[PDB]
Amino acid sequence: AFFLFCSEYRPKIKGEHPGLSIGDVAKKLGEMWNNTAADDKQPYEKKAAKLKEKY
DNA sequence: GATCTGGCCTGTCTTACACAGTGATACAGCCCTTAACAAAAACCCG
Repeated sequence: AFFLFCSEYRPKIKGEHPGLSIGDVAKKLGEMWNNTAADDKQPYEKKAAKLKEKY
């Protein structure tokens, strides 16, 4: 569920910060998705499951 | 009857056209870092 949350927060991260490296940005997004509650990634996980079922 | 001529073959003879090869440029595929979920299998006891 954290993968779709990271994918959805990547544009927010690029808007809040200019971005220096994709690796550090991805690490920070993963750390944030792990520190936040699991309910925050529920619609993201639902959209990921929908995209997996459609493809 | 002998001579000149239009038409059907025939062996070349130039050609345009399809490729051929090359250094440099441009797309176009493989790892990277979290990660919570998504699957494939081998083996074992019920």
